[PDB]
Amino acid sequence: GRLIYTAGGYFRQSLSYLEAYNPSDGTWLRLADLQVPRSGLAGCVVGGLLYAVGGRNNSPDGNTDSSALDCYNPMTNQWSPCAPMSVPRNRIGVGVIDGHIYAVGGSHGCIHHNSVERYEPERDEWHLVAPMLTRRIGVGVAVLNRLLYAVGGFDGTNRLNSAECYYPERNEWRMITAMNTIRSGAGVCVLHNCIYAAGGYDGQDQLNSVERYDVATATWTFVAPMKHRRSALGITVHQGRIYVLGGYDGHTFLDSVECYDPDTDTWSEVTRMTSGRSGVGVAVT
Ligand SMILES: CC(=O)N1CCC[C@H]1C(=O)N[C@@H]1COC(=O)c2ccccc2C[S@](=O)C[C@H](C(=O)N(C)C)NC1=O
Ligand SMILES: [Cl-]
Repeated sequence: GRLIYTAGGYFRQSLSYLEAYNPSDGTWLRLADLQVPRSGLAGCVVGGLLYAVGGRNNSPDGNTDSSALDCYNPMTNQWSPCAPMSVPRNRIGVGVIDGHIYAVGGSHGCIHHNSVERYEPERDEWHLVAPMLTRRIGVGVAVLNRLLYAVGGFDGTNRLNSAECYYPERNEWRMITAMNTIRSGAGVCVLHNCIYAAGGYDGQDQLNSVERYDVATATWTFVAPMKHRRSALGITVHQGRIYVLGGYDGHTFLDSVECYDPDTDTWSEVTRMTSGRSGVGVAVT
C-alpha cells in the first residue's frame, strides 16, 4: 500500500499541510504539518522517507525563500530538519538518482539559479554539482536512464520550451530536443520510459496540454490533454498511471486530482484534495 503525499502549497498564503491519498480506497490522511509553511517546494522519497525541498513561505506580512530540507518519517509521523541547501530555491525541481536528491534551479529573490546541488542522506550533506546551461525556475525534473533532465521553466526574462540533460558520471549538462510548448510550472515525471510534461504556463495562458519525450526518437509528442488547465501542479506516478494534484487554472486554486491512463490515453478525475491549492510538493511511498 503506497500513498500519494502532498506537502505544502499555496492558497491565500503558503501552507503547512501534509496529506496522503490512498488510490485504492480513495481516502485522505491528515499527517503532521510542515514545521515551516511552503509553496513552490518539491517532494521526493529516499529510503521510505519523504523530503520537502526548498520553496518559499508567503505570508500576508512578509515572504522568505527557503533553503530548507526536511524529512518526514511515515512510521513516526514526524518531520526532522536536515542540512539546508547552499542557497534558497523557490519554484525548485527535484530528482533522485541512487538515493541522492538533486535540487535544481529555482529562485532566491531577484536571482534565477542555473546552479544544481546534490544531497547525500547518509552524510547529511549538500554539494554543488555542474550548473545547468540555462537559469531555470519552475523547472520540471525527471530521472530517466540514470540521467537527470531539467525541462522548461523560466530564466528571469523568458519562459522556456528548452530542456537539458545531466550526466552524473561525467558531471556535465547537454541540451536535448526542446518541447513543442513553452512551459514554466508544469508537472514533469517519467512513466514507461517517457518523460511527460503536463500543464504549466506559456507566458500567456495556463495549459491543459500534455507532451511526452521518447528517448529513442528524441521527439516530444502530444498526448491527451487534461480536463483542467493548470500551472504549479503537483505530479506523481502510482501503479503505472500519472496523477496531477491541484494547481492554478488562471482563476481558481484547484482541488482537482486527475489521473492519466497510458493504455487508453485518457484522463479522469479520481479525487479532490481537502482544499484547493497550487505549488505543492508530491511524492509516493
Ligand atoms: C502572481 C502570483 O503568482 N502571486 C502573487 C504573490 C503570490 C504569488 C502566488 O499567488 N503564487 C501562487 C503559488 O505558486 C507556486 O507555488 C508556483 C510554484 C511553481 C511554479 C509557479 C508557481 C506560480 S503559479 O503557476 C501562478 C499563480 C498565479 O498566477 N496567481 C495565483 C495569480 N500563483 C500561485 O499559484
Ligand atoms: Cl510563489
